[PDB]
Amino acid sequence: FLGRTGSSWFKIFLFYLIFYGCLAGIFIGTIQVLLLTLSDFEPKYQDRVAPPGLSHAPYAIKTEISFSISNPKSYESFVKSMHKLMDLYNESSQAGNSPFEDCSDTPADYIKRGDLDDSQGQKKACRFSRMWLKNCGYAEGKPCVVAKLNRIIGFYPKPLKNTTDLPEELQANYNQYVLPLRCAAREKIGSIEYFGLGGYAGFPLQYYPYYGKRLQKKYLQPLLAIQFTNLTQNMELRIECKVYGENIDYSEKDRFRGRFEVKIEVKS
Amino acid sequence: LDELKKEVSMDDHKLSLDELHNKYGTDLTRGLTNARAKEILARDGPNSLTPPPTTPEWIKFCRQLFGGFSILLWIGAILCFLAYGIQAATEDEPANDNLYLGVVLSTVVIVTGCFSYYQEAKSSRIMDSFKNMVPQQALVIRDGEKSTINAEFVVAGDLVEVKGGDRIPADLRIISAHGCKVDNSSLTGESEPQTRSPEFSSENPLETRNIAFFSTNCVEGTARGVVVYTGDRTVMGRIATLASGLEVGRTPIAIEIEHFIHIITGVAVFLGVSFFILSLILGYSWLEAVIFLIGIIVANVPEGLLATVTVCLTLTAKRMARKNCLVKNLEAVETLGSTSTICSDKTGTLTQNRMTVAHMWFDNQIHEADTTENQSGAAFDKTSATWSALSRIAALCNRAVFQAGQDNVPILKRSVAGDASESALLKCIELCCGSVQGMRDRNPKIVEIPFNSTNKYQLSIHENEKSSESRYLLVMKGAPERILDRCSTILLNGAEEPLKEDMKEAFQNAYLELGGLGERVLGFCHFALPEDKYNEGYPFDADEPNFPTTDLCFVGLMAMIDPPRAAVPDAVGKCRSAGIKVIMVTGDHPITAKAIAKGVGIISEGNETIEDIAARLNIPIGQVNPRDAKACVVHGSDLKDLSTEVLDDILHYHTEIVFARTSPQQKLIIVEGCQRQGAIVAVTGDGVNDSPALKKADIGVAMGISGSDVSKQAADMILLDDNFASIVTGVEEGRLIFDNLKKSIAYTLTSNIPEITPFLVFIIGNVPLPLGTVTILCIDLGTDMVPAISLAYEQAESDIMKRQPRNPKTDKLVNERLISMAYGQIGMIQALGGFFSYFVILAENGFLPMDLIGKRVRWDDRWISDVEDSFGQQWTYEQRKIVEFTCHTSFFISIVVVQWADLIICKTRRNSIFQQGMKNKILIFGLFEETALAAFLSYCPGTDVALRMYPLKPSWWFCAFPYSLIIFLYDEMRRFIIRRSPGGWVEQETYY
Amino acid sequence: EGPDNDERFTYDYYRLRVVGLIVAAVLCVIGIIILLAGK
Ligand SMILES: *[C@@H]1O[C@H](CO)[C@@H](O[C@@H]2O[C@H](CO)[C@@H](O)[C@H](O)[C@H]2NC(C)=O)[C@H](O)[C@H]1NC(C)=O
Ligand SMILES: CC(C)CCC[C@@H](C)[C@H]1CC[C@H]2[C@@H]3CC=C4C[C@@H](O)CC[C@]4(C)[C@H]3CC[C@]12C
Ligand SMILES: *[C@@H]1O[C@H](CO)[C@@H](O)[C@H](O)[C@H]1NC(C)=O
Ligand SMILES: [K+]
Ligand SMILES: [Mg+2]
Ligand SMILES: [Tl+]
Ligand SMILES: [Tl+]
Repeated sequence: FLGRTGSSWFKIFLFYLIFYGCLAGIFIGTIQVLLLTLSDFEPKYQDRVAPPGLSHAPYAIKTEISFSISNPKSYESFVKSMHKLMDLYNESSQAGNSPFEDCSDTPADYIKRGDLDDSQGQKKACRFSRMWLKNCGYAEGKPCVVAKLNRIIGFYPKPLKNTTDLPEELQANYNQYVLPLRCAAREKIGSIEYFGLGGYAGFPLQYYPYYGKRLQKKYLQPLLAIQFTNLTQNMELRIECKVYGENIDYSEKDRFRGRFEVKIEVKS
Repeated sequence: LDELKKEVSMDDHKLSLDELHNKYGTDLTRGLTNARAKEILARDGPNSLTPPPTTPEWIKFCRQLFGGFSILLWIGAILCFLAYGIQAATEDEPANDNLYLGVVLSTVVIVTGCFSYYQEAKSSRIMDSFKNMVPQQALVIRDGEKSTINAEFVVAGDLVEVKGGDRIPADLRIISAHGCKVDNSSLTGESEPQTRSPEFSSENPLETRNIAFFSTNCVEGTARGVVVYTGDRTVMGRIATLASGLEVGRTPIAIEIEHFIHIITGVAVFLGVSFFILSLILGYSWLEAVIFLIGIIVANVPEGLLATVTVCLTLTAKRMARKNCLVKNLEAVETLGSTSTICSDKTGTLTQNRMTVAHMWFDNQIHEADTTENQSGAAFDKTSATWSALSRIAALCNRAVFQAGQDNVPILKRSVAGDASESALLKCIELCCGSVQGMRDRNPKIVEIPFNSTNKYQLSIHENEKSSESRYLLVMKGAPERILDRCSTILLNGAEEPLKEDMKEAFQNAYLELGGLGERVLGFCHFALPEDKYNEGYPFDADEPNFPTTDLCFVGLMAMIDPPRAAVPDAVGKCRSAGIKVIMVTGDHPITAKAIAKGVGIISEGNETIEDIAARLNIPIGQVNPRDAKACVVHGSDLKDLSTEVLDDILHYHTEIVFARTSPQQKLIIVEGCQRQGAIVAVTGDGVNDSPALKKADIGVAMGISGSDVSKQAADMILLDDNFASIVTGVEEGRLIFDNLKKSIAYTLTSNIPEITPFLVFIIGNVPLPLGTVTILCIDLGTDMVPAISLAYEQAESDIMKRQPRNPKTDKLVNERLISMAYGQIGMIQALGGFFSYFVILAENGFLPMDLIGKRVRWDDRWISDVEDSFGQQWTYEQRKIVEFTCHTSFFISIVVVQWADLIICKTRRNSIFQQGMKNKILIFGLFEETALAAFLSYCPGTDVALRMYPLKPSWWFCAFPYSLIIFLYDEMRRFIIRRSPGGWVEQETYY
Repeated sequence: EGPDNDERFTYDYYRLRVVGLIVAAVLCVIGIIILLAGK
């Protein structure tokens, strides 16, 4: 033929069949032992998610949400993702004492449901009403963005203490139980309005620590609705929403490390 | 074009002096007119040689920039700029990826260009050396007056004059001469002075006395002649053009390189476009379809391989430089290993090029002297009183002297003023009797008759050094038979005795044997003149026989020859044991050529020519079956009337071939004949008459000390110490480097698979990219470099000089067996070890292997800063990318770790590491430096930006260890099978 | 620890780099030693 005879062509096939078969069987074996060394409830390493990311619902083309108020299908793209998220926070999804629980309607302290063990059933998560998100189809004019803190197993988000000076200096400082979120731009051509649990501009600490998908399915993380009823129009406004805390940090590279990058433009 | 120049020349030495003048419109006495000479100048053109048109270095450099790998790397470099252009227009990408990768790849092509350019070097100044043989000026007779003119202004027809010490300015017809002798070594390779006279003495113009040639010099006397040829039209000017004009051609090693380039280029374009369409079918945007292709290019092309080859060659050439063997062309480092036939000059190559005493006949006994340079033999006789009598004649009846200031150099190597035979005798006595000058001071010469054409003897009368005598001793030497007709007694073991027919017959026997050995034989005799008949003041007349020259006492015979170099016989046998055929090709006479052939082992004992059979059986040569003769001796005059097909039959039908009295073109023809049969041929030589053959040879080797400038220009290799044993070393080195290149190539190729497979699974699996493009270049250009080179220092696995020369048609540098092992077996194991570490990194950070399938879409999505892992955690864009790049880093390090084992297994093709050992210090160096480089690239701060290399956790380093070990075991088991059964299965499938 | 389990999300990449570079250097020196056993 090309290389060899039929007899040789066969033998080279019988070899590579057994050979690659063995190699596949060995590869799988090493994957088995790897998995055997891992927990079902907690990942081996967590230093790469460490400082929590802050992500929002409006799917930004490039950290930007520009549209026209005087146009219907101009914002119907951002309403798709906005709906996708809030559709999960339905009351019909949170039914019965299992696996949900009614928690303080005001920001409270942490809740420990034991260890990362299966020695108990599904760890009961705090309910969250999308109805706590006042004012927010969504904002056809002047968007109503929804913030979110990335989930990390066993992470206890710790707010800053009012020992020294603060950006939003001491205003509504629920020091003990709220992780604040203050959006900014100089360039003050807007109108910041925050909505959340208990009416505070933060995340209620009663939703922590997260026990993971395996030990807490259907779990709901707290949301923080933000509305920009800015009196300006037809210009790119670089708005940055920042979260503050002891366990919260940022990076010049990762522009989502505990903060937002939104470029709103109501070009109408 | 040069087929005309490969033919024997035609001449006009047969014409009379007068007749020759009519042909050139010339005067025998007055010479040409100033006007007629200038007319002929413009007519024929200058008496000069024009160098052939060369290829500029520009075109030579750029021709390498387009050879398979460079072509693919160019397509990659441009395709980078393509994707970059498409980006800069569509979505403003502030990145530098495609732009920089395009710059990097273009640089890789340029630098790789320098390496191949360095390897494909051609240092040739043939025509320049020939031009150096034309004198600046010549002496001509014009308008009846002699004047010096620019030799280029010399034309056919003018009257030229030459004298001892000057170069022949052009081909001349001798019309007048006085004691003129010439050095025709340019045409023959033999430096013994040849007389020139107006008389025609041979039909063959290269042998007649009435022609003098350009490229030769007058050694003594004076001559006048008419110019018959000028410039390019001279006999050796044509040889110049032939030699300078000959197409170089591709070396065996070069052909091998191009061959695997085709193979690897083939699989590259195959998988390249095979997966380019496979991606579009899967619905991949052309934006991405090209990005994958660039990666495929980089994965398939072994970027550092061609440069490795060059370095391995260079390092092998450095070792040979250290044995006095200079390599002018890097590729010639290997040709000697692939050589199946050596065509060797005799004089100054196989031989020392110096008349040396070989045997002596005295006391009715043949004695042998030591002919070797360094005198590696033993003594023959010292005791016999006869010896001292013969020794005295050899010293006394001798007019040769050592040049001043030689006392530093060895006797046999020092320059001597005199003819070759007298120098030989001088050096013979000086060696075994001490200072000859002393013997010539103790015995003052009073009268002598120098060797005469008519007398055929030379005699001398000396004052006997003996005090009790202080009388007159007569000594003489000459033609053995002439000396015999002048002897009455023979000095036997001390005492004289009558010359009976018995001893006279033993003389003839001794004389015939020595002459049969191709040796020049001389007779020696002396006579103690009677005291009473010769007073202390008796005057001797040299002009008229004033003393007896008959009834003298015969002392002995001495024989001499230009002997082989000490190492030559043994080197010839070694070449022949390695299955190399050795042919002699010489301008010298057949009797001498044949005798040295037997001396060095070109013709082995018992082997006969058709002429030998005929003489032994006493039958006509036509009655001899030529197939009964394995040896042959072909004279150039017969070679001339043979067609190439008939020359091919001679080459095919004889194992032991001697081509004697060959012209320079004839040497070229014999070389071409050998090549025509498909053989790789080496030429060894030292003369300008070797230049065409040396050029045409696959490899020409010139002698460094004895070699002429031309020969060393025509060669690929120079033996700087004239050590013929270096050929044996050269062939051995050549074979070793050929095997080691295979090892180094397999090693380099093996790591291509773990660079290809990640890109494929990236498409078919939709997982995050396991390894990057930049990461690949860190391997092929970084870590693999020193290890790959180090394989050039591997010792032989067996006695390589015991095997036959490779068949260049069947035995390739890269074959299917190499690809099967490198691509199908070892590289495949390396790929898995890479993937394993990849799955380990991701799974330990929260992305278990199961959830990875079909995630790249969301993984690469720059706007999704919340991808969910297996544990329910959310990752930003840059966070998961850090893990991904950490995966690139550990995959990279996995390659290094699996290349550890590969380096050790590529060490040997057959033998076990437990047999060959670990005595390669460069290889071990490679292991340490490779690992140092990898660690540095991972842990050095800032490398995460320039190369996207991230720090690895200690446990990460050990992921591929079990795969590295399986490689070592697998290959060790496999080679154990090879050795345990030379049959073929494992052998014919995987044995590189 | 409980709410004070910050060490769980921390890794000393600084020490690892220091050690990694020490090792790389020493492997580089060791290599020179073995190579220079004859040049
Ligand atoms: C989650 O809540 C949303 C609230 O808008 C539900 O949307 C309803 O969709 C139905 C049918 O398309 C409409 O008739 C209603 O007007 C919507 N709102 C309400 C309050 O009922 C959505 O269907 C819910 N999703 C799930 C899975 O239950
Ligand atoms: C990534 C995976 C799926 C690709 C696997 C490719 C396999 C099938 C390839 C890789 C190397 C290949 C072999 C390389 C060498 C030879 C020897 C030659 O004389 C005949 C073909 C043969 C035997 C090839 C057959 C196919 C082969 C085994
Ligand atoms: C939000 O909606 C409420 C009614 O639910 C209305 O009273 C109020 O004006 C709205 N706020 C703004 C800022 O438009
Ligand atoms: K050559
Ligand atoms: Mg010679
Ligand atoms: Tl490569
Ligand atoms: Tl490679």
